[PDB]
Amino acid sequence: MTLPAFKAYDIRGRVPDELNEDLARRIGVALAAQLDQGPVVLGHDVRLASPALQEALSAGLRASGRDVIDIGLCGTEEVYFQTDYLKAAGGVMVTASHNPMDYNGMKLVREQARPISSDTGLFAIRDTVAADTAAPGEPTASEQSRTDKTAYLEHLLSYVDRSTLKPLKLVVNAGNGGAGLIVDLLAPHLPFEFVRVFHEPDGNFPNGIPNPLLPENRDATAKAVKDNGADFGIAWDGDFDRCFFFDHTGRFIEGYYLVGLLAQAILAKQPGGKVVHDPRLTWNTVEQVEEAGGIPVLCKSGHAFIKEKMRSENAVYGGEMSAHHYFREFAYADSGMIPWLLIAELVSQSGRSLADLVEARMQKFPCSGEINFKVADAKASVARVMEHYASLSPELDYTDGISADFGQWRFNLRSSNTEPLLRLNVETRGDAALLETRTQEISNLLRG
Ligand SMILES: O=P(O)(O)O[C@H]1OC[C@@H](O)[C@H](O)[C@H]1O
Ligand SMILES: O=P(O)(O)O[C@H]1OC[C@@H](O)[C@H](O)[C@H]1O
Ligand SMILES: [Mg+2]
Repeated sequence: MTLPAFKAYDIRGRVPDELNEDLARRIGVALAAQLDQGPVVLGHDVRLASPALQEALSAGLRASGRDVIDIGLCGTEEVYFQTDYLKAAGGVMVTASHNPMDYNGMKLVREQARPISSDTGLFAIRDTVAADTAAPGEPTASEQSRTDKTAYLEHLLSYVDRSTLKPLKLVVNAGNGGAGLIVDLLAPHLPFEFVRVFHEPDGNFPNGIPNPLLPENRDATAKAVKDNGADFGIAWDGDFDRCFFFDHTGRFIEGYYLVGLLAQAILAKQPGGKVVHDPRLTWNTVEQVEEAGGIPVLCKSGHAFIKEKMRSENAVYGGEMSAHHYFREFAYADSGMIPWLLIAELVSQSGRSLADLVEARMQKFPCSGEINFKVADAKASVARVMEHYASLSPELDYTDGISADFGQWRFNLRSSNTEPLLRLNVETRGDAALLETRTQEISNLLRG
C-alpha cells in the first residue's frame, strides 16, 4: 500500500502512526527536491503537536540546503500570502483543522503559493518519502524568524475604504483557533465594536474542534449575535481559511449566497472582471455576477482547480459554496479575513443589513444545503438517480460529477475528493416545495 496520510489536496493523518516527526523531516527533504529555487515559508496552527512537526519539516528542508522562513503561529492564508509576497520557492502550513484531536497535517504550496496536490507533486513527495531510507543529514542552510504581519495586514485593509466604515457591532468566534489574533491586530484600524467569543487560541479546544457547521458550534455564534444585538457574526475554522456568516437575527447564511454577494463587492472595485464559481450551486452566482458586469466562469470544485482557473482567466475573485473565497491580488488564494471586511463595508456603505443583502436571493434560488451520502455502491446509486430522471431529458454537464438542469430545478451529484462519500446539492427557481420533493426523491433513490 501507500502512506495513507497523503490525500488528494494535502497531508492529513493521526499522530503518530500516520504522521510524526520522522515523516515530517522526510517530507521536508522530499519537498526540497520538488521546488524551484528559493527559501521555504513555514507556519503552523494552534494544535499542540504543530510546532514539533514544523521543526522537523525545517530540519529536513535545511539538511537539503533550503533556507527556511519561519512565520510562526499563523493562519493557512498567511503561509499562502507570505510565500507569494516574499517570492519564496514554496511553503508549508502545519494544520489539519477540522480533524479529531489526535490528527495533524500539512498543506503544501510552491512558487506564488500555487497548490501542490496529489497529481502536481504531492504523490511524488509521498513516493520519495516512502522509499527514503537515508540517514538524516545535518543542516546546511539557515532559518530566519519573520513574524512581521505588516504587509499582510496592509493587504487585508486595502479591501476597504476605512473612511466609509460604520461602527458596526460584530460577533467574532475563532472557536479557540487562530483567527482572533488577526482580528485583534486589525481592530485598532477599524471602527467596529467586537464581541469576542471563544477567542483565545487553545489547542486543547475546550469548546470543541472549530467547525462552525456543526449545529452546536453554529448556535454559539447565533446566540452571541442575538444576545448582543450585533449587526452580524463571523466564525472561522481553526486555520481560519474558511469564514461563516450570521445575520442580525442569528441565522446562518448558506455559503452559496456569499459567492454572489462577494463577487458584487469585488466587481465594484475591479469592474468587468471574471469570477470563478463551482458547479454545485450556480444560478444565483451567474445572475449576480452578470448583473454587476462581471463574467462568470464555471470550474470544478476544489481549491486547486479554482486557483488554476482563476490564474488562466485573470479572474478577480473565486467563490465556492463550501466557505472558500479567493482573491486575485491575494496570491489567487483563499482568505477567511478578506470576506468579512468586504461584508462589513457593504453593510456600512449600503445601510442595508446582511439579512437584507441576501434575503431576496435566498427566496429566488433556494437550495438544499449540501447533503452527504455514504452508500454501499456509489456508482449504482448515481445510475439509479439518472435512470429515474431520464424521461424528463435534463441538460447534463460533467464538469464535476453530474449536473442536471431540468428548467425550474437542477442538481449536482458528485464524489468527494477528500472522503469516500457522495455529495448532493439541489436548487430551484423560487420554489421551496419543488426543492423539498426533489431533494427527498433523490435522497430515497441514493439510499435504495
Ligand atoms: O480542515 P480544514 O483544512 O480546515 O478544511 C478542509 O477540510 C474540511 C473541508 O470542509 C474544508 O473545505 C477543507 O478546506
Ligand atoms: O470533499 P470535497 O467536496 O471534494 O472538497 C471539499 O474540500 C475542499 C474545498 O475546496 C471543496 O469546495 C470542498 O467541497
Ligand atoms: Mg481550514
